[PDB]
Amino acid sequence: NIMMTQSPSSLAVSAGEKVTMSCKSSQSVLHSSDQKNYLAWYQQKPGQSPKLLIYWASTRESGVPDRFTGSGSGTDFTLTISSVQAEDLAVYFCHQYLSSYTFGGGTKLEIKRTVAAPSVFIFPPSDEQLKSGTASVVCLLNNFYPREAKVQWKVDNALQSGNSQESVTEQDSKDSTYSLSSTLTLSKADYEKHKVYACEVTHQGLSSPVTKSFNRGE
Amino acid sequence: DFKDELEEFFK
Amino acid sequence: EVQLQQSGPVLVKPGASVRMSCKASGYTITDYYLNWVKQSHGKSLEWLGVLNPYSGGSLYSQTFKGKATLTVDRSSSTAYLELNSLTSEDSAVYYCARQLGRGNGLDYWGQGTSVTVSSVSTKGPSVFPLAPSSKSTSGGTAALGCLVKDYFPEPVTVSWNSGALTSGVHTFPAVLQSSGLYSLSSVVTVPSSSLGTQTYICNVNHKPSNTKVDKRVEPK
Repeated sequence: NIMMTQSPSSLAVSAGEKVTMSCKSSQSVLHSSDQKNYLAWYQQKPGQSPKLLIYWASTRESGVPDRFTGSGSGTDFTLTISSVQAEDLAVYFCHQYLSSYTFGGGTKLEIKRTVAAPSVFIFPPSDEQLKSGTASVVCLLNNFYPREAKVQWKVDNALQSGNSQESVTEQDSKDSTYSLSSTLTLSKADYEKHKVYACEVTHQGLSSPVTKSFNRGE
Repeated sequence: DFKDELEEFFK
Repeated sequence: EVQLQQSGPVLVKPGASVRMSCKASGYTITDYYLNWVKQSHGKSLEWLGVLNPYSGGSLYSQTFKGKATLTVDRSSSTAYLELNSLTSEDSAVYYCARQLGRGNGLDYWGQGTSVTVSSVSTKGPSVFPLAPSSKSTSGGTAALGCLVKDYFPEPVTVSWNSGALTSGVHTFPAVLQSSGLYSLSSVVTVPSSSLGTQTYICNVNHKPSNTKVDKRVEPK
């Protein structure tokens, strides 16, 4: 097969910057009968299907903004985004269709923006869940940047380990932030043994950790 | 080869 | 407008077969070829082959010849992909994507069908409110949500107010629990001032378990 290699694997820029990304084919993708490079670029935004940007290496698909330009020939191709917008975060793939179709491994374009501290919220377990024997306590860190954040759970000031899980969102296409959810899971029996349930949040936009807590049963 | 197969398929 | 509507997510056991569908609307299905492309994870795409919906004939990647079978029902504007002898390396999202002709790109992609191949049986989630309180408010805003706990396989889909509430929603990536079951949360930030006049319902769908739950989320 024709192997497609993209570089870099990811990059991060501020809105308004120019980015270039590379796509190299292991052999020519030149289609002889029309002298077209059968090379396409796609944009795949988080949770979406790929969208066709460019075909024939340099022809923009209808509706594609002018800021996306494909170039190259032979085995070396480039996608340029002349002035990146916050909504351009996506994985960009190249594709050859001269021979059995193959794709590159993608370049993930991330957006840089100013520091934003998280807005922190905590949720006690629902009464419905408690009736079933388990207590899930949720801590939400909303709309922060950069993505690095730390959550520590404390139960009457005792640091918890081993009983939580968290995940972070993809970056937001409008404000370039992240959000994070952490769940502390206890048995109902253990949950009812303590009063203060707290999540302590560390982030670059906070000079000291922020604690959000509730007192069980109140 | 496969490129030839694609040409014939799209004819 | 053009649409490629693919069938929903499925769980199947190793060794079994699966068939999924891709329904074209907004255009004449026989006017475009139809490709199928696997996405095993966010940085990987792999072509299976291409169908000519007019004739019914197909051209398959050597990788998938005899593994995949492409068919079409023109009367209902619907194409099908069947995969046999499934293994756990076959778990992926499978996209249908139309292509006008030889020299064209794949100009419109369906939303994908998630196939999980696993010996683990389906489990439907419990849905619990994340109720707005004095400890989920920031400067006139309240956060509220739903916790979708203990399901298998992915995906769960969550909407709010049947899709009328999208601003401010964060539906988090699921986490894999030590049990092998997933859990996820979906939250939204809303005005604290209108918690008494607005109604917030999270609509949770987990197709492999036939779960379709609407949960009202109220203060307390």
